Amino acid sequence: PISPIETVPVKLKPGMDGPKVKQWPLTEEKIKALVEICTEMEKEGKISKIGPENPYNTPVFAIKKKDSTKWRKLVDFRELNKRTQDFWEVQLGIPHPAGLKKKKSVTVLDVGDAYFSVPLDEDFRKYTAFTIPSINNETPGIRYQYNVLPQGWKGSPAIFQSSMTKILEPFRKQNPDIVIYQYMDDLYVGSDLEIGQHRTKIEELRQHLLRWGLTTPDKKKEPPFLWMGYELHPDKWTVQPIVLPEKDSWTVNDIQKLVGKLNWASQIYPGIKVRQLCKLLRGTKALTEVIPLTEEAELELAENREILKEPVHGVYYDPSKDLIAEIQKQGQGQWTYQIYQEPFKNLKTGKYARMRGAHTNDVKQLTEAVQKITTESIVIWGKTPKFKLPIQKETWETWWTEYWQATWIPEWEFVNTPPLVKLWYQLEKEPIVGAETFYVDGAANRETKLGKAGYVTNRGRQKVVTLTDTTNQKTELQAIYLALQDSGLEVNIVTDSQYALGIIQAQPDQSESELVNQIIEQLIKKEKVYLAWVPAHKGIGGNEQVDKLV
Amino acid sequence: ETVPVKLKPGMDGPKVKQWPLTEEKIKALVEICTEMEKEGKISKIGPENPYNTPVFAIKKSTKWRKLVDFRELNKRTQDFWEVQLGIPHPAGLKKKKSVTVLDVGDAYFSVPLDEDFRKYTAFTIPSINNETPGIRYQYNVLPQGWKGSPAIFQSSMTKILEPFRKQNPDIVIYQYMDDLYVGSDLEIGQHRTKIEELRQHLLRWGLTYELHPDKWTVQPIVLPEKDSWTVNDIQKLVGKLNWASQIYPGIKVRQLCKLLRGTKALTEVIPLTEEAELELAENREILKEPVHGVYYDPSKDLIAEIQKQGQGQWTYQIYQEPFKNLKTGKYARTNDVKQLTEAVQKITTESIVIWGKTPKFKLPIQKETWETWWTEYWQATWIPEWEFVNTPPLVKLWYQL
Ligand SMILES: Cc1cc(C#N)cc(C)c1Oc1nc(Nc2ccc(C#N)cc2)nc(N)c1Br
Repeated sequence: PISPIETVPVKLKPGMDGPKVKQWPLTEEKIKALVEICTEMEKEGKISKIGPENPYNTPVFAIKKKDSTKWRKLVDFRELNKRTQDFWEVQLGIPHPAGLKKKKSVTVLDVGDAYFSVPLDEDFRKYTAFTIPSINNETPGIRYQYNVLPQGWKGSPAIFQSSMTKILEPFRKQNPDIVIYQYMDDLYVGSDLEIGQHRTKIEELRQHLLRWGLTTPDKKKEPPFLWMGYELHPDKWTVQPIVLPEKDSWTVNDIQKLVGKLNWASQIYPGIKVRQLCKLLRGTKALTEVIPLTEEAELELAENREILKEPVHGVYYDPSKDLIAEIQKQGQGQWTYQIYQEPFKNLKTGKYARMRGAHTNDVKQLTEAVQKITTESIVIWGKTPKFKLPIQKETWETWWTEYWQATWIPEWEFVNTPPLVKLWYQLEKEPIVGAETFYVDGAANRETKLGKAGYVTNRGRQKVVTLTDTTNQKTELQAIYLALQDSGLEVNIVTDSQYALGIIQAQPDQSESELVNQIIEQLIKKEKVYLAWVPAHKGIGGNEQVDKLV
Repeated sequence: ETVPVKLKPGMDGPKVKQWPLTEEKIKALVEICTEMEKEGKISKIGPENPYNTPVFAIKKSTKWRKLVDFRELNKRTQDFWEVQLGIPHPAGLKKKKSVTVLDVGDAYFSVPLDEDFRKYTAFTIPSINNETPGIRYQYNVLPQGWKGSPAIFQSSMTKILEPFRKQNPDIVIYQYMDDLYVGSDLEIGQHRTKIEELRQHLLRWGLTYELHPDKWTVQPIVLPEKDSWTVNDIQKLVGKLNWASQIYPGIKVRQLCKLLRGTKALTEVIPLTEEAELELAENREILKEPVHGVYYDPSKDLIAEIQKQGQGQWTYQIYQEPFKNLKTGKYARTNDVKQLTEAVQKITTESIVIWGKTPKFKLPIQKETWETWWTEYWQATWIPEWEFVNTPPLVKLWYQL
């Protein structure tokens, strides 16, 4: 059939004109297949034959379907497509299982010849004109244009989906207790009716579909339904079965695929880790290239295989209960979380591993994870969860106040699931009486990359060292590290590097810079550190005396 | 009869992704849009409209209100609302004893939008878990939030106000987006009485809080007065003046850092010099006044920087070229995001009164955090542009109170 629904108005991009490509001469047997196919399409209304006038044309080709001797009709709409207006995005975003509700009965209807069942804007049809060439091109070809959404044309998915949405409206409105998800040419229908009342509703749906031009193959499975990588059952869900190969040798390709499968399994299997495997993927190697698994990667692989052996499932969402989200520190930079409404029946799980910057601490990362989980929740359930976090209220509020960025997390509670997130050192807020004042300074030469880092103290100690192929910012870090390793448990440090000061007063407990990690271990060992800044070259006492020596 | 509206040449309409929304806000938007539809304000659109602009719901008062984020559209229509016709900003406004802000957004709902421009005002109501296609609309009437609407209603607005303006020549009324700003030097009771009077004119054409721009004074960089001074105290002092030197002509530091000689313990006390004593005195005299050499340039964007100072205190500066402060200030009186949100609306309001322009904000927060939450506390019908920055920790120190 061809749906009685109104057409969608379609135009070409504002500058442009319709396609005018010349038809390539075709093999005699492709011409023959094309005539057969087109004759059948033309009898169903899909296409109408035309004669110039119509000045447009787009090339048609024909391929033999697999080994099985059917021919398919290919049109190449490249040029019409480059010339066609943009459409709204079909529907960007697909449902997550953790967000679905339980259903007693589900059925999957697929729409026959979906695109060819929807009419094309009458005014636009001429631009779809194509030509079956005569044998060896010797006489004029047979010319058609589409009356329906062509396969391969830019507008088809969007217009089909909008048509189906308009056609589903009345049925959704008259049947609020039943639910229908649209995707491409499939319809996914679910209800809390018993098989009998439900099958009856399906038939009213099909009847309603067919009233509108859309056939749905008749009444010939049960759960589980395989859907978008998932396995859906009436009151639970899991990912579709994951199989991790056994191999003595892993190619870049094998490892990429394994990380993808593991990442996918991490939606419901708690505590999957991929850090060690992912480090293998670092660098510039060929897909076919074999990568020896390091020891940590080999253990991580094991740890995961241990998690994957027996199946796990998630449950569906009950709109009448709160969502609880719990987070644990896993590896380093690795965070894992579970979301449930009844402990501990997870609606789903997840990973967070992102690094924001070169230097961070656990408190900052935990907050970022909380932010990522909050957004995921808005999307999946339409509200934010109550959190349970391995951080003390006192720790959190000590960080939030003293830090210079604004932050905020929704309702949360401490939960004692070590490792607990802590601040590993605090910087003093006032100069320390009786602590040696180290005036530090670092400076590098621009074209030599040769630097000096050093200090003078009020107690008369002095020291300068040479550094090779360094930057100005590294030497300033070097100077501060120097002062930390040569001082007692209490020490005041005066620098002129806002760079160095920015990093350290942020209170990092982890960094990509080795130097910075050295400074950090050093900061944890101290009992008191006060860090101060002065303007350089402004002739400040201690500054322009360790600046003069460096 | 509608006014023809053109985009800026070479630019296509807005294509901005709809932010995810909570259940309650989506419900409120469906309700509202179902009503605006039945009234003809907006109509359902099909997939042949590719454009999109984000929408949100805000809580004014317990009543949901729809808010359309037209920042992209406004930016892509800018030629139209700024320099064809366009609305003069009165210098007198910032000088009045009292300015009252009146929402007149309802006025646009009664004016048709140019049929060929409607498609650019498309927006989408999303669904939870992406389970159904978003609900899609465009506008048939002048939309609240679009800078084109006041530009277009301008002519009608001065007809509505002519009687009242003629009868009270000392009152300044300025339109910006959805709001009317009304300023007088009357005593507060007489001022309020006149606002009521104005409300009554408004009411005949279909329209059913208080600022005191005088009480707006600079927040100077302040130099502490102190009993005694430590080396550390002097060094902070020198750095704050050093940086003020970047802004204020005449700042002097020389005979102050003379005190910081050799390498001294941070905690050691050092006596105050005749010389120095005069400097910070004269520097204070300087920091008290407006910056010599800095003037507003109307062809340039305003920028606002904000610093979190702690204990619910926030400092801000408004400039066009960094360090050339047109204005500095503070906001005070504990959710960080809520406070930042309030501060941004306050600063945006003053900026509207003073320059008839909204600043682009440099916000001291995480992009992702701001976006989740600002909706919860936002109460204005406009939205300024913003980016996200890490406050240079020293800048925070030099603006502390
Ligand atoms: C009906 C349906 C089937 C399949 C498919 N395939 C996939 C989707 C996205 C479906 O839509 C919905 N399904 C459910 N629950 C659900 C419950 C059990 C089973 C099973 N078994 C499947 C889906 N809740 C919704 N709100 C929507 Br909308």
